[PDB]
Amino acid sequence: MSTAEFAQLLENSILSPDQNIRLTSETQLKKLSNDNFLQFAGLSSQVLIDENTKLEGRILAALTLKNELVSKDSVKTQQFAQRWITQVSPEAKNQIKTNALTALVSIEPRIANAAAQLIAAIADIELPHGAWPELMKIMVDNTGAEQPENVKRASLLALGYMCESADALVSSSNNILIAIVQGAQSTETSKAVRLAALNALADSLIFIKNNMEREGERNYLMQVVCEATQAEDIEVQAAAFGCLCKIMSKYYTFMKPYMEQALYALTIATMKSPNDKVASMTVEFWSTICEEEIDIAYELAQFPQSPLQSYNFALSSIKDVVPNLLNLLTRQNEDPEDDDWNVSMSAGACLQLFAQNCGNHILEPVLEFVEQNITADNWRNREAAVMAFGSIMDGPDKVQRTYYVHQALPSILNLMNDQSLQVKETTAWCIGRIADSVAESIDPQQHLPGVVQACLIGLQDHPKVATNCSWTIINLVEQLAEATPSPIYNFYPALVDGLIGAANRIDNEFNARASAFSALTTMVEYATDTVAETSASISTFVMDKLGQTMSVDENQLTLEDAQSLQELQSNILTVLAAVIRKSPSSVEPVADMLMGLFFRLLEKKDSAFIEDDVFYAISALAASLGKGFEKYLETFSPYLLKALNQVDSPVSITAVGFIADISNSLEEDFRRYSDAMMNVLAQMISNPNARRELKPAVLSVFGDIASNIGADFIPYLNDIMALCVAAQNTKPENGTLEALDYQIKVLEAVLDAYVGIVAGLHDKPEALFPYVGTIFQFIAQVAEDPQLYSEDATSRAAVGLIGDIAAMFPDGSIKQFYGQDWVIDYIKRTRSGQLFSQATKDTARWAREQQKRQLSL
Amino acid sequence: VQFKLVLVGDGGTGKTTFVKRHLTGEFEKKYVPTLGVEVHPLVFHTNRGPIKFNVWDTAGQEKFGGLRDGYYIQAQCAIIMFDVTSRVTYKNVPNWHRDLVRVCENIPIVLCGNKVDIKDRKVKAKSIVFHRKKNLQYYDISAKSNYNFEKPFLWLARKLIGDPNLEFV
Ligand SMILES: Nc1nc2c(ncn2[C@@H]2O[C@H](COP(=O)(O)OP(=O)(O)OP(=O)(O)O)[C@@H](O)[C@H]2O)c(=O)[nH]1
Ligand SMILES: [Mg+2]
Repeated sequence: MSTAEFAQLLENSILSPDQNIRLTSETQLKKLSNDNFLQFAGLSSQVLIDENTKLEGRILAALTLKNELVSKDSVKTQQFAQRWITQVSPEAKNQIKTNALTALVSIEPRIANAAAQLIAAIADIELPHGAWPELMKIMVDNTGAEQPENVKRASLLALGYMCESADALVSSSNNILIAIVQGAQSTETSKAVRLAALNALADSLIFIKNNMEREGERNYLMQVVCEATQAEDIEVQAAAFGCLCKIMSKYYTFMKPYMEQALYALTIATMKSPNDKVASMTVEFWSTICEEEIDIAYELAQFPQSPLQSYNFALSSIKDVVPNLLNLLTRQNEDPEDDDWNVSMSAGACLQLFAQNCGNHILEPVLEFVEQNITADNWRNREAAVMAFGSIMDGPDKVQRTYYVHQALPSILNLMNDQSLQVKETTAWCIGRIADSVAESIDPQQHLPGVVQACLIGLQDHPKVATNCSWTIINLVEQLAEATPSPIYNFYPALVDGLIGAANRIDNEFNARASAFSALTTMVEYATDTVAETSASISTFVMDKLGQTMSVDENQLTLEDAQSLQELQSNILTVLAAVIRKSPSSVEPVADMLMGLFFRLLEKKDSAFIEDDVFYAISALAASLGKGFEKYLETFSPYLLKALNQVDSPVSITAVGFIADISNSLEEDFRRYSDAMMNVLAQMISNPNARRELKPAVLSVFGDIASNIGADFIPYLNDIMALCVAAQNTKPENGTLEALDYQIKVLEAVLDAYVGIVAGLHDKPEALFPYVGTIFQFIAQVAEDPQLYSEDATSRAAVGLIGDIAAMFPDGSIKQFYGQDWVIDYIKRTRSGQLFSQATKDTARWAREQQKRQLSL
Repeated sequence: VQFKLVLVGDGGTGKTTFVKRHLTGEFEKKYVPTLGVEVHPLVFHTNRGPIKFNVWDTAGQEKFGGLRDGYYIQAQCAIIMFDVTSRVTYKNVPNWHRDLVRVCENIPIVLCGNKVDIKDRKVKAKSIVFHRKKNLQYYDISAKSNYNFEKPFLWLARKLIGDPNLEFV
């Protein structure tokens, strides 16, 4: 194959506007890789350095050869390693390598970058076997100061990648570290080279551990990275802080001296910087510090002997750092609806970490700030204050938080009347941070009313504000209703009323509508009898609303308009599902409404988005109505089969569940729908796409059906006996946790099936007769395996089968089973000790007596 | 005015679902692994005329990687998606970011935590800290409930066009 023809495939793979060309070209490249890897590799290396090929094709040449050399999968990596070693001729190896090194020094940086990636990939394969010994010297020599900017840059880059994926390299580590750090020191190297070095150091941090664990090398390295923080170039600073963060994460242990001697002072200074990017960089450093100190606290709690110890950098710095962080909270975006992440948001995150890490020690500086800005001229100050307060609602102990919440709440609640949108937005959030973390700090008689009033104001305000109030109401209802004398219900009508107002918003701008529906869902989740009239107002509202959305089907408006509508119908269904899973009392009277609406929903096109939700909702409604659901079963049947057949989806499992319930609520009348269900159920389990969870669900539902359906199950009896005989002889997939607990789940579901079958066929012994041996064989496994027999319920079932089966064959047709030793011995084990409850022992008595009659026939 | 957008993330996180919805309004229920990449143009009719994202919907499964980071060539922006229901899909976010920026030097990237409609999140807002470390934009998203449906594209369009006041409606 020509190098030019190969180059055209590569260009076509990503540059062709024709999708069929792209697919074809990628396919042709792939088979060339499989059939003649030697040639593929070689040609790839040539297009890389081919001046006639477009950038994209040359870059792609390097990357895809690399993707045939190294891999995320650990078996593929060994396969690829071996292929390169055995299939590529020594002549081609040198040819490829030489091309890569040339490409690495290209004046076009994106080519050198890709060449850097390919070089690293080849080094992963060859360096562990002491091959490509020339490489280190090349790589280090390209880092020489006299070398041109590009040659140094891509080489440092290549060194980075090389170390990062690494498995000479080790004995060359000093030379690497020096070469990397060299390229970053000296103010007067190129920005790009200095950048490339700092990033190469980052990628290499784990692989230079032994270097980092030497005062000499570590100090040098740390000198350079610290200097780089004080670069005039912003990106170089960002790279430097980037390394500092990683170093703090990786090598916290060694950081105290550098903190004490330099970093402590450098990072206080830069935290003040009037440039937001700079202050951001350094805030992150301190967040990292807090994160690693917080994780240390967890680690000591679970390993109190650990030789690791916190240096308390945060704690020691609160006097300097926290005030400077609080100062950065007043650098918000003027534009109330910017939402772009900035240094103030970074500062807030860092303060929360400071709270969580220093606990109570955070209180003094923050409360001094809050009290002093909570009613200041500037909105920025007012907002920073309520921000600050909410940021410390997690970390300090319950006593402190309660005390200061109690003290500051009147001022906070009062800020809902502010002219500033940002202040109100953050104020509403602050309320929810109080609720979510210290609900019992809000006395029901003297605080909770002021809170509710603040939320109801905010639901009528700008949508950004109303969104937060909804989430805050959710928090309130969650952390309050868990207290036995819950005072929230006293306010349910006021809250449900204001929430509906928000749910009736013209649109869902800034999620104010979707928020409100989520709140309504929660209000319903935590409803009690006391609040039925208001819980009923919810279902009445959303049913009306759902019907309303259905008036105009989607294929009338723009895509955009349809998706906004479908979001609203999804929002409504969340509430409607929760109402049915709590108080069907308020929708049983309009059962036809819901079903009417649900059937309409499932009728129309483009329903796939709600189908499962509606199915889940119907199921739960059906559970309530019991026999009351039969009048729908007809028209619901298509959708039930639709759901059962989706064996890869969880919806099939609740479909199995739905059958369990209607088979049990109806009984002998299920016979009318029995066959169509079973024709599907008998297939499901042997479908190559069936989930794991499906099998035991189905195995057990055969039990349900058989017991309710009786003689009508017989046509399917043999087919089901095959399925749970194969199942009972199935060993664990491996030896792990789930392996056996699933296998037991299967075995318990086989037991459900036989129990249900024996129950169902009480009147029809002739039909069961051929399977007595099969069942007694399963009972042998129960008697054998402790995971089965030691479970009280499983044994009582097993030993109950022994008895019930005997009661069906009073002519000695099966008496040969009752004379076996294991059976006499199994009945005996079940009447012994405590393990087995009284109910089990009394069933074992029944089985013992039935078994004695068999022998005396 | 058009831009190449590469969409990446662990398999089954909802990348194709997200895109197909934006494309046609259809919510795909079945999970069918993407084979290499599906390229589809998305147009948004903004207040400053139409903007077009040529979306490269890449495969998440190693088996079906295709050209893999070969698809990032010339990408002008990206979406990293993870599944909020699956801790491992967030654990791999840093890898997706790395493999991106090694090919696309300096581009705007949005991080999306999909499936927020599902009841019990396994990756709460507390754990989501990567946007913060690498100055990216993060959104909770749900390709099913259409939560923040248009946000990732709105943010990218603004940064790409360089106009903070760009609107979709
Ligand atoms: N509940 C819920 N399910 C979702 C959501 N988004 C996607 N899904 C489902 O998740 C599954 C994954 O869909 P895909 O889009 O094919 O996943 P993918 O990321 O494209 O996978 P790959 O092509 O292998 O990378 C599908 O079954 C979707 O129906 C969501 O927001 N909520
Ligand atoms: Mg896909």
